[PDB]
Formats: sequence, structure tokens, C-alpha cells
Amino acid sequence: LMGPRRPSVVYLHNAECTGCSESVLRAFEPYIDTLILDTLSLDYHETIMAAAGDAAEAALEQAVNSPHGFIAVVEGGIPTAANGIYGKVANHTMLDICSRILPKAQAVIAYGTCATFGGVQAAKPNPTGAKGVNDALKHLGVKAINIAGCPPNPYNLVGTIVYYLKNKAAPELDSLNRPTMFFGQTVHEQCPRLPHFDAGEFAPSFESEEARKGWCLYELGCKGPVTMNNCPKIKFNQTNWPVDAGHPCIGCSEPDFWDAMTPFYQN
Amino acid sequence: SSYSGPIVVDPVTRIEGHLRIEVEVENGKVKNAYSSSTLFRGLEIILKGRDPRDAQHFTQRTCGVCTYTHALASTRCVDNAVGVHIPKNATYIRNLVLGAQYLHDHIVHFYHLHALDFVDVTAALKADPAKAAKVASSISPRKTTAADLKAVQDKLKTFVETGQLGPFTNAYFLGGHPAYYLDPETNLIATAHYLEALRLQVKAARAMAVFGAKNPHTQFTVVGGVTCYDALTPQRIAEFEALWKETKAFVDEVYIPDLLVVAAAYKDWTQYGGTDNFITFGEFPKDEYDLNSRFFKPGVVFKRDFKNIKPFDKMQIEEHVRHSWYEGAEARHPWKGQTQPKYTDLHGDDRYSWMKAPRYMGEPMETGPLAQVLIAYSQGHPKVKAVTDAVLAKLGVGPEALFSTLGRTAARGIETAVIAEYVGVMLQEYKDNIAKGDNVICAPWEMPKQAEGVGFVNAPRGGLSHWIRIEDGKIGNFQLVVPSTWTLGPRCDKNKLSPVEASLIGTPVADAKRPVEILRTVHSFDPCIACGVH
Ligand code: SF4
Ligand code: SF4
Ligand code: F3S
Ligand SMILES: [Mg+2]
Repeated sequence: LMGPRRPSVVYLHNAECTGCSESVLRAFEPYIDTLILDTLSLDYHETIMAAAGDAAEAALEQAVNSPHGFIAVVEGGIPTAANGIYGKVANHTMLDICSRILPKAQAVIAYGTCATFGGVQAAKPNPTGAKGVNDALKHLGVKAINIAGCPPNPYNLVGTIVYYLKNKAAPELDSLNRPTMFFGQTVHEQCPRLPHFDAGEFAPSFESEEARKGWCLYELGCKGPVTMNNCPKIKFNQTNWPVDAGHPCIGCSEPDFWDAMTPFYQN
Repeated sequence: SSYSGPIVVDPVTRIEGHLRIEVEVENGKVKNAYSSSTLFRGLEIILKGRDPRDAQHFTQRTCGVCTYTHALASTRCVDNAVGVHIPKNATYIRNLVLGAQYLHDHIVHFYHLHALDFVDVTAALKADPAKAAKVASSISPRKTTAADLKAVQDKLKTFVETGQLGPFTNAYFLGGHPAYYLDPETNLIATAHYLEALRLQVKAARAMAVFGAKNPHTQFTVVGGVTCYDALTPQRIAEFEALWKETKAFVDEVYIPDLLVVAAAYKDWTQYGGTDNFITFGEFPKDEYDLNSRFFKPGVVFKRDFKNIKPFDKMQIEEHVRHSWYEGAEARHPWKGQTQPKYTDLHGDDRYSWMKAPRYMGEPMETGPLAQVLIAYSQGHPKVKAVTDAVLAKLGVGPEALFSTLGRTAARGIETAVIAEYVGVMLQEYKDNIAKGDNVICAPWEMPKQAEGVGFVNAPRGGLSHWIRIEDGKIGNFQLVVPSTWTLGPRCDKNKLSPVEASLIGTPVADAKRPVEILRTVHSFDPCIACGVH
């Protein structure tokens, strides 16, 4: 898969929707072709890799056991109920897969709220006992860098990897193990509608003239004040973000947000 | 050298989600098949008791490949339950984002998920770029030169020589493979365009974020309409239009010519992976309450009898669990749906998948581009007929060729081309509506305490439906019935093989250690296991 030269990345998919992988495909300057050809060696990734079945399993072993070392990027929560059986790949539970592989990584990045905190399948009543990576694997000493969002900004993944490769270390992390360079500000403090919030100028409904005029979406449920992310600054796809599209923030980079931030249209 | 015995492909890569395919091979051909979906999340369980307005935010996370589609289905479903008739502009904006989703999804599927089943990337290094450029220029109005393709070859050569093959590690074509047919030049053309498509899809996805906030996982839909007042502005409309125009040019000038050159080389693939029955829900409405107002219309076809398209009756859907890891054996209509997991391991009590098995009047139904295209054709859809006929003529094949893995793959391209053009029609209609002074994008509505609703989307993989029972103003039951559930779910309580299972019978396998022929058929359906199981 890899040998010397480019740093090896092993990308794993647990209980996920593949939205985080799709977000990586949206990488901009650098784009994903530069990342895969020049920056990194993407040595396992079930969504785009050529090999399948036994050949994919051999590709993964070859990467994980390389003397050159690898970085793990993990998408999805780990289902732990009923001894892990709710999620299997190659007939191994995801819990087992991740327990065997992640302690061998030089660094682990949990990419997306599912991998970081449990995510959507961990919302009540959590039938599969889905956990974030660090929760699930605490006992093995795994401490993944958490890049939260649903999905995160891919700027934040690339920036973290670049930093790690340059500095041979994790960047400063917050108390949720998220990089402070991306997660140090609330969405709200960065929001263009903040002057309306301060003036108590709130849209009372989506059809209202106040919404048309771009008034604050707090009364319609916006969780910007309690959410740490860089959305207003970086935006998505080089062009927009939820509140500029007129819709409240739903809190998607926070732990337990499915249950803590709901109902999404109330504050 | 003809293999008899099992083959397991686990993981099936180059799909969304976690699929295990099991086949029995006799004398080098598949005699039997099982489609085993190996991740469950249980979103329907999680939704119980919640605010119906919250459903679209949860269900969008069914799947990030077919992002937006579930938000749209849930919003259509709750719109329907509350009886709101959303403004014309909300229909246009919702439809335009969906059109953009189809273009993004199908371009990535052909190049980044399917094509490695047919393209030997390493053989592109052997190619003559001048010859390759001539071929490329002959198939497309876009002119390609020798230097253009040599740049690709030089980049690839550096990559391969580093010994770090990355995503190409252990590819079934490495070393050569008897089922891979392309010459070096055609491999080089396809590889060049694979790489180009990695950047083009960025623009295709950006088109969705212009109105929809972001991709993946849009954030512009609400019960009653949409939120994006900025989508009315000439600047955002122009931004969308420019991304759409560039995306359409890629569809027309790169994807479809590539699809045709590859199909022409693999014409034996008209002989494998046919199916009998088709279902489609229609898409791109004028009237949110009338499926027959959609640009593609709904319909049902049994045993390839396209002369007798049946109306779609939503009450004739039931989802089976007898061969699934749920309690019992009773099929349910989704307004009486049940999601009661009970794992028995592979083939335990004859159960082998986390997907339910949807049946229509008891029958297994393919859904997705081949169903949408064939039914629309048979309904006299002029744009679908013109494009389909042109593809058949180019390939020198008859319409029977469509009932196959190649056919299905071709139909995905046909639909992409037709949708790409129709997005321009919708866009113009949207502009016209704004020009008449209609600036409304959301309608008021009220939550009933008790209601039933259903929302229908024809998504890039086919007929998607979300079903709600509202009780005390809360979600009493919320059921998703998803295109990949139809296509890749298991057997039902009548033991009928699902479309993917049945389509695999007869597949030749040259080399059981590298069973690319199974992947070709499976990938032709564009499986989404997060979708299928939720
Ligand atoms: S974090 Fe969100 S987008 Fe990423 S895998 Fe989980 S549900 Fe999907
Ligand atoms: S719209 Fe949301 S993030 Fe912006 S000012 Fe209002 S509450 Fe804060
Ligand atoms: S919903 Fe998520 S993407 Fe940003 S605006 Fe709020 S943290
Ligand atoms: Mg369901």
C-alpha cells in the first residue's frame, strides 16, 4: 500500500453514514487528488479502494503492520451492545477491529461527531450501544484527536493532519480533545446576525419578513450560542453555511447533540 | 480451470456501507447468492417520541452519499402529514437541489465507485498518449491532446513507481486479469477522467450548497418550504447556474462518452444481471400532492411487461423480516411498521441481513435508474426516449440489452444526461416565477395531534419513502423504506430472491480469488447499505 515516502493513512468505517468520507472528497486547496497522490498514502478506505473481500483485508493488514507506521482516521461510532454484533466488517465486530488496529497507530483522528462522541446512532435509546472512539477504547489507552461536526469541515481534517506531519504532535486540544485552532470559538460569536441577537431582533417564523430580512434565528432554535465550530469563518464548499441559508444551527459538533439540542426548533 | 465452491466478498468496497455478498459457484458460474447487510443503527427506534420537525435532521444522517434525499423525504412526509402546501418557490428550490444531487452522485458513482471494475489503471502507463488523445477526441466534442494525457501518465508513473499504490493496492487488475478488456489507451482516457472527476465533483456538490447551505448534509428545508431567502437573489442563482452548466458539460462531454466507450468494450455484459420487476415513484413535482405531476412519473412493472405499466399503489408495499435479523416473520406495511432487532448470526434461522425485504404485491422490485428510465420511456417521456434511443443506436444493441448489468449502468448515464438538461428548465421556471413578483418560500402550518403522512422521493438509487404516524403531536411511528432496501434486501417469507440476489445467478467468475464479475453486477445497482438498513 505504502512503504517509505508518503505517510500512510488507514481510514476505517464503523457505524457511519459515509457523510464524513464525502466531506473529505470536498477538500479544496488542496484537493483530494493532491492529498492522495502527493501528501499522503491512502492505504485503506472501503468507499474508494480497488480491492474487495480478502484482497481488501490483506491490504489493511499490510498497512497496519508496516514498520513505517500509519495514521488512523476513523469515521463512525462503535456499536458495543450485544458484544459488538450490530456492526461487523469481514465478519469481525467493529469493536474488535478498532481494538486491534487503533492501538497500533502512530496517531488516531476521530473524524465526525459519530467517531468523536457517538453520534446519531448513540441518540436515545441507543439500541446498538454506540460509543465514540475514545469512550469505547479508553481501556486500551486510545486518545484520538476529535474533529467534530456532522460532517466536520474538511478544512479541519486537512489542517490537523498537516499540523501533525509538520510538528510530529497534536495541536492544542480542548477539553473534548478537539483542536482549539478550529473549535475555540462558538458559531454564534462569529455569526453575521449577532447584531440582531444583541438587539433582540429575532425571526418569529421562517415565513416572516424578519426571516426575510435576516434577523437572528435564536427563537427558531439556533444552537450557535452553545456550539463550537468554525462554520461562519471557513464556510462549506467555499460558499455557504446554515445560518446564511436561513436555517438555525443544530449543534452538530457537540457531544450528545441529538439529545441535548432537541427539539431543534426551540430555545 | 472452472471453479466450484463458495465465494465470499466481505467487505464489498466501492459502495456506501457494509455489505457481505455470498455466492455459490458451480462450474465457473454463480448458482446462488445472498445479500448480507452487516451494520444496523436503528434510526426508526431513535425517532420514536420526538418532535416530527426533528425527523429530517436525524434521517438525513441515514446516508451522506445520498445526502439531502432523506431530509427531503422526511420534510415531504411531515408536510403531507400536516397538510401544508408549500410555495411554488420552495418546490423549485427543493427540486433544483435534488437535481444537483443526482448529477454529483451519478458522476462519482461511475468514476470513483464503478470504474475500477472495468479500468486497469496500471495498464494506462503502457499507453501511447498520442493514440489515446485521438480516441478521446473522436468520442467527445472536447478536444484532448497527447500532452494532456501524457501529464496524467507522468503523474501516474511517479505514483506507481513509489511502490505505494494506496487505493489501488491489491486491485483485481494488478498483474492482469482475464475479465479486464480495455486497451492501454482507453484505460488512460478513463483514468484521466477519473482524476478530473475528483475535482469536477467538488463543483457539482457546491451547486447544492449555493441554496442548501452545505454539502454534505444540507440545511435549508423546513416543514412548509425552505429557509434560504438568499436563493432568490440573482447572485446566488447565477452561482448555481454556472456550477450546473459546468457540471452538465462534464456529463455530456466526459461521462457519457466514457460510459459508451466502456460499454462498447464490455458488450458481453448485456448477458448478465438482469431482473424481472421494476418500481419507481417519480420525481420533480409541480404539485407536491400529485405524483403524476412529476417530470418522471411513478409506475410499477412486472416480468418486464412495459406495455402494461401498473399504477403505483402505496398500500401494496410490505416489508418482510423472515430472512432478516428482526423478530418473527410478519411483513408489515410501513404505517404499521416494526423495527425489533434480533440477531441470529449468518444464516441463523435462515436470517442473513439487517435489511428488511420490501415486496410490492408480494414481488421483489428493482428500483433506481433502470426502473426510472425504462418506465419513463414506456410512458412516452420524450427526453428519456431520445437519449435512450441514441445510446442504443451508438452501442448497436436492441432494447433487450437494457435488462442487464451493462443496461443498468447505461441507464444511470441516461438519467444523468436527462436530469442535467431538465435542471436548466426548472431553473428557468424558477427565474420566471421570481420575475412575476412571487418571493414566497415558506408557508405557515399547524401540528395536528394525530395524523399519518408519507413522503416520496425518487432518489439517485430509486424509490424512497418515509412514513409517519403522529400521536399526541409526537412521532408515534417513523418508518423508512429505502431504494437499496428494495434492491439489496434479502429474501422474503415467500423465499423470493431479491433483485441483487437474482441478478447474480449466471455470473461467470474467471478467477475466484479476484471475482470482479460479482462486483460489476453488485456495483451496477449502486448499493447504499446505510440507506438500506438505517
Ligand atoms: S458524523 Fe454525521 S456525517 Fe459523519 S458519519 Fe456520523 S452521521 Fe454521518
Ligand atoms: S442566528 Fe444563531 S448563531 Fe447567529 S446570532 Fe442568532 S443565535 Fe447566534
Ligand atoms: S449545525 Fe453544524 S455545520 Fe456548523 S452551523 Fe451548526 S455546527
Ligand atoms: Mg425501514
